[PDB]
Formats: sequence, C-alpha cells, structure tokens
Amino acid sequence: KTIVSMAVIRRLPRYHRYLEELLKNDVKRISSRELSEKMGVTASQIRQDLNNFGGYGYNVEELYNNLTKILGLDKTYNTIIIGAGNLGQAIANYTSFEKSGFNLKGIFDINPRLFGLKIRDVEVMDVETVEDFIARNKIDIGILCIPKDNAQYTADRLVRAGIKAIWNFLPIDLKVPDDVILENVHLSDSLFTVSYRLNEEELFKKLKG
Amino acid sequence: KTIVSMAVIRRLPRYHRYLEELLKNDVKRISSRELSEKMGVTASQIRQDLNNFGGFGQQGYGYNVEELYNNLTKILGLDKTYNTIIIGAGNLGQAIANYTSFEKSGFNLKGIFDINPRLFGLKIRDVEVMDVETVEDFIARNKIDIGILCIPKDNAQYTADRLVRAGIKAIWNFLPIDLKVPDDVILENVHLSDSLFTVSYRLNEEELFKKL
Repeated sequence: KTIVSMAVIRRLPRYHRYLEELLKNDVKRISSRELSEKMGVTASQIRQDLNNFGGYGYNVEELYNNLTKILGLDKTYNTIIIGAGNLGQAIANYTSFEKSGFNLKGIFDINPRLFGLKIRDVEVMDVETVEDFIARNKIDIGILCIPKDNAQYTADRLVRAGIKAIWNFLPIDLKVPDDVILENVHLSDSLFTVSYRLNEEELFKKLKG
Repeated sequence: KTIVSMAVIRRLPRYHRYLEELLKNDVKRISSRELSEKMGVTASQIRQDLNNFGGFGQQGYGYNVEELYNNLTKILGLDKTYNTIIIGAGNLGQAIANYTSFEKSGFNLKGIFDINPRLFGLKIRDVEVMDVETVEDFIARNKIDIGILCIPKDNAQYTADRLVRAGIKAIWNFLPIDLKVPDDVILENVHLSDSLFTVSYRLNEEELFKKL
C-alpha cells in the first residue's frame, strides 16, 4: 500500500516539527549529530530516512521545505467531519489543521436537532446527504468522529462516493479497499507512555530484586 | 529522563494494542515473524525491546498471546491506577473525559477545571467542573498524578506552571504547542498532526516518486 515504509513515514512529521522550530529560531544549519540526537534516531537512520527521497550538516530552510513537499503540505485538502458530538466539534475547532492547509467543508450528523447550526461558519448537515455533498464538493479526506453503531456503513458510503482518505478517531477496525487510505488515531499509544514513565522506577525496583 | 529509550517506550503500547486484539479473538499464539510483519519492527528489535524487562515464561519460538499481553500491561504500569484532572471543559476536554473512562480502567478522573464562572458546578461523567483558580489546592489534596491540558494556547504555559508548582507529576498536553516543564515532570505532547500528515503523505506518494 505504500512505497516508503510506514515506520519511515511516521518519523517524517516529527522531523518537520523540529525543522519548523529551528526555522522560526532563524537557525541556518544543523549537523546530523545534533539532529540524530534530538530525534533519538540513528544519525544513520535519519540520513537513511531522507535518502529515501534524495554536507555542512543540513541547511534548515532547504530540509524544511523538502519535508513540507514530501508530506504533501504544499497542497490544500478539503475535509469533512462525520459526527458533531464533543470530539467532532473539538476537531472542527482544532484550527492548527486549517492553518496547515486542511480546509473543513462540512460537518455531518444524524441528529435533526443540529441541522443548519454552524461551527466556525461550517454548517452541520444531515449525514444522509453526505454522498450528494461529496460529489459536488471535491472532498479529499473524511474524518470520522462517530460511535461504532453505523461506522462501517458510514465508511463504506464515503468510499462509494469516491473518498480516498479516512482519518478515523473511533477505536475500531474499519475495512476500506486497498486504494483508500485509512489512518486510525490511537490516543492510548500516547497515554500509556505516561503510565510507563510514572511506573518505570517501581517496575525496575520490582524486577531487579 | 528514562531508564529505557523513548523509541523503545513508544513501541510498547503498539505491541500491547495488537496483542489485545489477538487476545480478544482468542488467538493463542503468535510467531515472531507474524508479530514483526504486523508491527513493522524486526523480530530481533522486538526481542530486544522485551528483554529490557526480564523473561516472562517464554518457550520455543514466538509468543503466548495472553502471557505477552499481560507482561506488556505490567510493563506499561497499567496494573496501577493514576488520579487525573482535566483542565478545559470545552468540547476537547469533554471528549477526553469520555475517552478516559473507556480508559478509566486505570485513569481515574477526579475533577475538571475551567476559567468560565458559568460552569462552576456542572457535571460531566458525574465529575464536577470547578474553578481553575482552585486547582493547585485540589492537586495537593487529592494526590493528582496527571494533569491533562485541553485549554486554548492563551494561558497554557501559565496553566502548566501552576500544575507543576502544585506538585503534578505528569502533563498530557493536547495543545498544538510544546510546553516547558522541569526535567523531572513527565510531559507528553499529543501531536495529532503527526497522524494527519501521514494521510497527506500517502495521498501524494505516487506522484512524489513519479515526479522525483
């Protein structure tokens, strides 16, 4: 499903953040040493991450721009959100994504009480209209913030309407065809690093007695 | 800041989550190559990751699902409980409040804090919203371990500083900005864009290598 490996792809946004910070701090260059350091990735694997895409170290602005194009952030994307509950509205109001080029075009819900209300001047619309909406609107990415009840069916509707990327916040295993990109968000992967770190001292004490 | 490297620590929840799914499907065993293929991590690195934490009655090759799963639960400190508070009672804070009872196995939410006088007394998930001006006292009185930040960037660093001086041990930060805390305080920045930007990457990959 990808050309470059997913483990490589997932370190790329991290390189981008750090390079974006250096670039704000008008830093001109950085060694592989300094970077292989802050990423805790082998100065080799960094160099090898990048060699997938083609010194005095790295020029900052050059590497940042290159990372931007590699990540497809030199284009804009039309998004819609399915589910107008707290998580859906949280994501609609997460304006850093907009700033990065992901333009929210519509929000969809099953509950008629919400129809026609607006969140950041985006209208909440009946999900039963979403296929019609998607045809006439060139939508790139569907974002799923709904319960499990009709999740698979809803994903399949988006796909039938020609959506080729789903960003899914529901912790369940959706199936999409091989030509559709599905990215599942797993918040516990982050939270459980916090329990790990809080417990680490105790764990080693118990193990190493 | 840690005994084990962060690159290792961040793979551990991925192993736990994949094993959980197998355990739910009553898959008894999983081979090293099957595990590696699923994780995108070499079998040897996976052996090395686990070996940080001792043996766990492994036998021959591959793994017993239930035992590996239970080992990972222990390693991730998921046999303990942690007292949490959320700062921010808007949509994000309520969604995280909802998520962390689907994780309240372990993460016990004690209070929600907000700057809006209006909300002082609401409930959420049977949890009172309280004035953020009381949070320092609350942390010390209720042995709070983890402060979860779901507020705007506006007074975020100031909010993080208050939790720190009240003795907080970790901060789980949902704001798209990297906060400053003392080296002894655990700070975990959620970077949702790190996930989103992989979808832009994959929508353009074939182009990128056709371009190139």
